[PDB]
Amino acid sequence: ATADTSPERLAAIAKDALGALNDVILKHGVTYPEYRVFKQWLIDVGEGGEWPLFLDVFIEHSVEEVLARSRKGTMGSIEGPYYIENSPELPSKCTLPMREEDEKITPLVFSGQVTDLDGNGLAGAKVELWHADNDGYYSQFAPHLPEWNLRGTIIADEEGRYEITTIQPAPYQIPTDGPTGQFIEAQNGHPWRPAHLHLIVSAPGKESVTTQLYFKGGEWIDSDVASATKPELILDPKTGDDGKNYVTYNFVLDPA
Amino acid sequence: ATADTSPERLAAIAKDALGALNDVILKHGVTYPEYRVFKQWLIDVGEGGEWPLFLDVFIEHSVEEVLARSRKGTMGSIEGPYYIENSPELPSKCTLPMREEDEKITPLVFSGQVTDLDGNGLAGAKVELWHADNDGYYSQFAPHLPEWNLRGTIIADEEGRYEITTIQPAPYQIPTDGPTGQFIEAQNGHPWRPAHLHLIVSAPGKESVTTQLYFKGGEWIDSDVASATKPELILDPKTGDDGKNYVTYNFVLDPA
Ligand SMILES: Oc1cc(Cl)cc(Cl)c1O
Ligand SMILES: Oc1cc(Cl)cc(Cl)c1O
Ligand SMILES: [Fe+3]
Ligand SMILES: [Fe+3]
Repeated sequence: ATADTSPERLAAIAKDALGALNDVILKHGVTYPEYRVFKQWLIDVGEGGEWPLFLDVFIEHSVEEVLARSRKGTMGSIEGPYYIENSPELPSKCTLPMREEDEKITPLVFSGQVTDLDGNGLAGAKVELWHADNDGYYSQFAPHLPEWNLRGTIIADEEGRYEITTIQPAPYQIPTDGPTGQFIEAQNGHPWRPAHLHLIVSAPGKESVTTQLYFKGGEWIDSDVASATKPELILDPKTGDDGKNYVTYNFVLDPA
Repeated sequence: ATADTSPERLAAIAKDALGALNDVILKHGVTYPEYRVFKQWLIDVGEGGEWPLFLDVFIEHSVEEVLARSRKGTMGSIEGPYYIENSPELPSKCTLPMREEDEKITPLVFSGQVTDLDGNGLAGAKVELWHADNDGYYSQFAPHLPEWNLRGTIIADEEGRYEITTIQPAPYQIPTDGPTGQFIEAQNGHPWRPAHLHLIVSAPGKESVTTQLYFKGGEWIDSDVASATKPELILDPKTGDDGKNYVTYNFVLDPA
């Protein structure tokens, strides 16, 4: 990873950030024992490979909020830590890869259209979808799972539309024993994210959008540990006589 | 390391700290490329074992500043990362362990008295002294050095006094290639600490003081990268006809 940042912009960000943290120590009268625990915890975060987790939970929302200002299309949200590039391509009307066991969960049929800002549809738009299974696991972050379970890149047809059948994910819990979980537990917090689909939607000549979609009335919807939920991102699926849940949701992309 | 912190105090510190960092992202419009570099850097800090270095340089000063409020004795300063407990004991009038090569550097003769707050001297006071050599290396953090080079615990006599001969340390440079050095270099900073003695002074029934002492007119005295220098901590050694530098400095300890 690289960025264009000048020495002066970095100096300014650094002075503010560090000044901020020093101000917090002075405000709260942080003690030497607390400092020692803070130091060992930072070390444990790295040793337990949780920098992506901790930052995406506690920081990324502010980075998306910055990005949000320059966008007029559908609301974005954080990528989070579990995105994998180049998920296998599926047809405009498809079902995500899933195990037999996934197949016993009430189906979720997700329809809509990728369009531009004036409302014109888009040929060759791709919807990358990833989410957790009913157990709350992601493929490639759970050895039992086929590597593309509930992962795909859907090719939207000439008109910019898709019909993706999947399952509704379960809410996600940050493992309690890790440093991030330990951090949460020490302040009497909830290590939970509401159930969510992750999507990256792209089209030729267009600025891709990373977003998440949530489920009306679902638990933790009002207390996401990642501060990543937005009202505009909440789905209200309706159930069909096949007992399947149906939702339609359209994506609106900005120009590149 | 453990601390007594309640879930509510931790919650409050966390909300402030995180809120602070999020506020900085929003202020400066931190970008996704910058976030990715920030994430890989945090990972590199841990992989390069620099959490003690980075925190002691950029944070510890605020923790000592908090501690300073409750103390009426000599000014403290940060411990920094290179303290080692149980350095071998030496007599009230002693010379620190050093190599032949150290012995060609103009001697520093450091005298004074450990006393209480009303000015009474103290039997069985210990002055733990550690510092870098003329090359800027610490023993136990440099494989070529004898493990207690320029390290000792001096036993102050019945009256609370010592006469420690050593050398003046060189200024210390944070290695430029590490993540901390890289951080400094990216903002056009100086990776330098002024030359300094580290001392932990203790006495029976007394609250120990961690401090540092610096050298008047020495370089980086006005721009310590650790923000750890104080006016009260600056020595003005006088040179003797043996061409040795002499300084006297007294420690005043609080009750435990
Ligand atoms: O699946 C996730 C897991 C974590 Cl820890 C954080 C976010 Cl934002 C996720 O989307
Ligand atoms: O010897 C030192 C080295 C670093 Cl990096 C920081 C401090 Cl505060 C020191 O005293
Ligand atoms: Fe997720
Ligand atoms: Fe030092």
